[PDB]
Amino acid sequence: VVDPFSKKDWYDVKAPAMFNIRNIGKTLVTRTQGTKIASDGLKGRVFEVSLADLQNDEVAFRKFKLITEDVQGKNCLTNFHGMDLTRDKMCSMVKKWQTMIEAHVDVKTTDGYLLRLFCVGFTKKRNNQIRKTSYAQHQQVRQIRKKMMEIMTREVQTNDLKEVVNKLIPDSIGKDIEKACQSIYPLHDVFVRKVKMLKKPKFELGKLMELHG
Amino acid sequence: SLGPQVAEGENVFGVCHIFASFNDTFVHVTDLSGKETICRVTGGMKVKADRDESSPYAAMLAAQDVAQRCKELGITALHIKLRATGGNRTKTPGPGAQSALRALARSGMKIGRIEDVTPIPSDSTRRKGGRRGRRL
Amino acid sequence: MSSKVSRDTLYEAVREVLHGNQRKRRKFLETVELQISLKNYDPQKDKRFSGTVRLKSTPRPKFSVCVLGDQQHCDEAKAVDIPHMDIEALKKLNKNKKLVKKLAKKYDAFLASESLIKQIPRILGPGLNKAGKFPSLLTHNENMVAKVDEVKSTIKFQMKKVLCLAVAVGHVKMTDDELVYNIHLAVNFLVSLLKKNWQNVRALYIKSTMGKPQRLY
RNA sequence: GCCCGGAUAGCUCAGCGUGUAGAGCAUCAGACUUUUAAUCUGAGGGUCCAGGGUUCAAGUCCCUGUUCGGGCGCC
RNA sequence: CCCUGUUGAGCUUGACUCUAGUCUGGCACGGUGAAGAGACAUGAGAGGUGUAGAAUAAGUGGGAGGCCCGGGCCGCCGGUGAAAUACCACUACUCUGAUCGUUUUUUCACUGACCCGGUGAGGCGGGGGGGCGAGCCGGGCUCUC
RNA sequence: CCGCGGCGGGUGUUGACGCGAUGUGAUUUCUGCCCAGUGCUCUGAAUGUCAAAGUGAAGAAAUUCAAUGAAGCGCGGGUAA
Ligand SMILES: [Mg+2]
Ligand SMILES: [Mg+2]
Ligand SMILES: [Mg+2]
Ligand SMILES: [Mg+2]
Ligand SMILES: [Mg+2]
Ligand SMILES: [Mg+2]
Repeated sequence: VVDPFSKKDWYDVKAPAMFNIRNIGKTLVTRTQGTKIASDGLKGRVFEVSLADLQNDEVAFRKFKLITEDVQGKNCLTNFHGMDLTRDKMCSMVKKWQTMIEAHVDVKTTDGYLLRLFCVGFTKKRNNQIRKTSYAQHQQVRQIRKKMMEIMTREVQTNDLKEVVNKLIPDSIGKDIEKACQSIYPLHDVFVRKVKMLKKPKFELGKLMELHG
Repeated sequence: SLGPQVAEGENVFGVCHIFASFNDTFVHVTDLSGKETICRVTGGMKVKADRDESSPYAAMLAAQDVAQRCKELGITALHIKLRATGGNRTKTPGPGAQSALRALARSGMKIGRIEDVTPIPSDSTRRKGGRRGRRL
Repeated sequence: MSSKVSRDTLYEAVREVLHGNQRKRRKFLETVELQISLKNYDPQKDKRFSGTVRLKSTPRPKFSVCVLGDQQHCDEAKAVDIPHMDIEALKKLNKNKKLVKKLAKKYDAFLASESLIKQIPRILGPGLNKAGKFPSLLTHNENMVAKVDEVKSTIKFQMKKVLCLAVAVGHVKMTDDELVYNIHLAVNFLVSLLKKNWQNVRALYIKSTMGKPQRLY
């Protein structure tokens, strides 16, 4: 017989400080009424935020995910949790009469998160090509996923979590594999399709705050 | 029912979930987490005939009520997650979609981003039905 | 539902509740009535409550009587201001006229003598047993001595199925010294016409036209 | 002995104090080029028995004629 | 063997009258703290359809003109029904809620009675020093350690 | 499961591949239909009947009358190696 929506407070959620826009939106929590804590039932919340509403002029077919970790009061602070690829894009990129290449590898950064990274690469039809197939071999595939496993670890073993984001806001890896695999067989549609965090470290409090200035 | 914002400065976002079967149609408006909900109404609550649980007019009679229950609480913009039945079963969203989206966009909201969240399996199990299949 | 000068729950003495001239919310004459609530007296039972009490103070209603009779009461009361009439007034008042501007009606008190008992319950029975003008043995109809009383301030009262009694007692136009001889005979005979049970007098009102009650003791 | 519910057309059977419903049998027709199956009207009703009070009773109360639950027991 | 006796034993169950055990209620030993579910009492607001009829006249007992401003809207007689609606109420029914009492209330809570397990009754809780190491704006030490 | 009894005792120095209570009788082969009855069990305020106690009223009181009313039988589902 009572409306329970006046028993709530709206909070805000922020981003780390290598992006542009800080605000994401508002998320209501119950008051701390007796035992249950409004910081507690809000802290474990995940925000699916597309990158073109986090930047000014970048692509829109990439998404990030941001959990919450700490309560400041009308302020949640967020950390990187993973990256997704839109079903618009991936299904608008897989088409017949071309060859699909996938890969996946695990890596631990210098402070430790156990990132799992996936990838994909499609072969490109040439300019004057009249042969319809444009298939690859199998030894040229295995000599391609050897390079993608060499590169994701090589770009990741020697830095922290703050700088691989700056190596994922552009397409700097897909550019690199496209130009270090153009020698064997010319591929055009290269992405890292999912980055997943496995095992987060100890909750040190102000490495985040360093990520908020 | 409270609001801390200013109108034209920003748009307060929520998010909906447009479930669309061949016999029933959900609309479930939640928040950015999805964990916290706002309102939920089905097609089946409004029409007293189970052979048109999912008529397109039965989504309009509930979508107008959702945007009517939400304007008292202060939401201007919505994201959309569209969703079929999914799985090993069919994957075509039924007819209760394209007249319920227009039905609330016409009813005065600010439509944001549009995507698909239909649960496509990588490798299905066996669908219910024989090798000769449901024949009739 | 209200009356601004007198409160209903205060119990004024038998002369202090004659403060009723302050009830004048209406120009005309109020029908001062009574709504008493009998308690522990079931109207379902064989225990009857239908009788007469002659008051004094001529409460000024208008009275129209159709006495019916075939006796020596034709040569006993035909000078005493009543339209007494023979069986031609039964052929007349039989409800053949349910029609325009005239009815076999418009008489506040009928009569059944012992010679016309197999007529007025026969001829005018379903037409007079429901408006109340049906004569009987607890409605006190011999009307050789009591018909002048049915002219006077005599009144009749009977039981009701929702556990009450309604009867007219006065009119708020008269003086207080006549309303005290309406209060004495009003509170006197309900105990004797009420039989031995849970307490008798519970909810006594004074009523009017657009009015509210006021309780006494 | 205490309390309790039950009886309506030829079988099962509806009834919302202001009117006797229904399904299945028996007839006569219609639909089909002709049989089957389905379609519709019609015939049958004393609302288990007497009273009540009510404007109005199948309907609430009352008892008697018929079936049944249950707890009880000093001639 | 068969019968009789007002003679008995062993067994069985729907024989008659009783019993250990077990199921359920009540009173006690038996305390300390908050929330919630009622039994209504005083007393508040809402509604009613065979039509007839100024409506949906649920039933009151009358009243024969007020009401509201000498003026205007309505009769009780009509208009028409089983009772008539101008004229105020009381009395029912159920719905809803405040109310104080009423009261029978159920889950969460503490530890001290009581009960259980373990040990040769062997390192408990706070607070310190020492450590991974830190909001590092080093420091008061922070969840584990 | 024992026992007149208690913080009593066996199964038990045991723990579901284990204790305890039953009907059939090797293997091969098959094991049919019936849940109305007598049993058994489950949903029970979905309620007709249902003590003591604690409650209300009338009485000078002993008393008398009312509300409420646990299990189980009743009513409703499941079960034939
Ligand atoms: Mg024929
Ligand atoms: Mg003998
Ligand atoms: Mg013997
Ligand atoms: Mg026996
Ligand atoms: Mg066996
Ligand atoms: Mg059986």
